[PDB]
Parts: sequence; C-alpha cells; structure tokens
Amino acid sequence: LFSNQIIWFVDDTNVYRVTIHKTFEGNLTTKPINGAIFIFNPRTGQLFLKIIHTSVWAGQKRLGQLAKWKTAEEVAALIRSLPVEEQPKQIIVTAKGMLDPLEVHLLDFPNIVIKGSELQLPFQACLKVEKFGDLILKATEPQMVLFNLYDDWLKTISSYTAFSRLILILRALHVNNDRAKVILKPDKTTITEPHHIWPTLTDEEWIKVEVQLKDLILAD
Ligand SMILES: [Cl-]
Ligand SMILES: [Cl-]
Ligand SMILES: [Cl-]
Repeated sequence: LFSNQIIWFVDDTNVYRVTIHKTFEGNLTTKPINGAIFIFNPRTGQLFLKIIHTSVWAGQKRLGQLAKWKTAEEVAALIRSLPVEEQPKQIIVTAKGMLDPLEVHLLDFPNIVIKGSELQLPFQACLKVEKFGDLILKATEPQMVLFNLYDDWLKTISSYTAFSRLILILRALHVNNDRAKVILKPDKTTITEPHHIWPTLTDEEWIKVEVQLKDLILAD
C-alpha cells in the first residue's frame, strides 16, 4: 500500500445525496443536494475532492446507479489531466458497483489495476467535518479541491501509521460523531490550524486518542 506504486482509493458513497421530506399532503419529496467524490492516496495523504453539483442530474432517473458511472467518468477525467508519472497504478474501490464502470472508463489505461476491497474507509464522515461539509453544501458548480489529510503527521510518523490514524478518525466520526469530536478535543486549548483538517496534538495525546477512537468503534 505504501510502495513506489501510486495507489488511489475511490469513494462514490457521497456522490448522489438527497434530502427527503414528508409534505403536508403526506407524500415524500426527494431533492438532490450537492455531493462529492473522494480520491485518496494513502501514502502521501493527498485527497482530490471532486464536488458534484446538483445540476449534473438535470433530466435523469436512477440517480444512485448513474452516480457510479459519473464517478468513473470523473476518475478518468482526472487521470487524463495528470502527467503519466502522476497517474495511479492501482485504484481500489470499497463499493462493488464501481468495478464495471471503472473498467469501461479506463480502457485506455492498461497500466491501471482496478480492485475491490472490504475495508471500512468511510469518507462519508468527512461531511461531518465543517471544512468539507460547508464547501460541498455551498458550491454552485462542479469543482475540484486538493487537500492533505495527514496534516504535518508525516514529519514524525510513517505513512502506515498516518493511514491507520486517519481510518480510526473517520470510522469514529462515522459511528459516533459527537463522542469522536470530544475525544479529538482533549483540552480547552486544543485547536486545528486553518489549513489543517485535524487537531494539533502531542504524541502522548495521539496515543490516547487512537486507543479511545478504537474503543468507540468497538462499542458502535
Ligand atoms: Cl472537477
Ligand atoms: Cl509506511
Ligand atoms: Cl465504520
């Protein structure tokens, strides 16, 4: 996972999003809201966030199915925009419905291996992190935004350790957002830098946090 080969995880979970409301007449209305594709490099921490504006669905039906195809289209478009040296060698998807769309969209890229995964990597949780949630909510058109999901961690820990830390954060936020946010703020003075995603914590603080997040996930 952290070798010389560029690897991307691709998450389509958040592409097609809706709000459901029961009207005064007793029927359900379903209205799309903006979504996002998450494309993540586990070695470097790079995230490509492709915001999906609701206008893309105009006209269309079976939007949850079409979202798999839209995701594959956008992955291919990103790849086309990158020099060959920056293109991934492997694309890993935790949703099985992404496999066939990606295969058909990436026929011009014979070097790229597509595989499925049973890992729990819930980028959905990022919608709970104000930076991402508000950006996605308020967008008025599609756009791509770059992030570094490991902040400054790699100065002192390995990619393996950083990946493990990130997964514990995402899973804990997914399972119990309120308690995870408390765990991640151990002191009144804990802050997150404006250009960071996650709090600035000491090594001792991260040790305790990681154990607490793991325990939270186990308690579900
Ligand atoms: Cl884009
Ligand atoms: Cl490593
Ligand atoms: Cl989870």
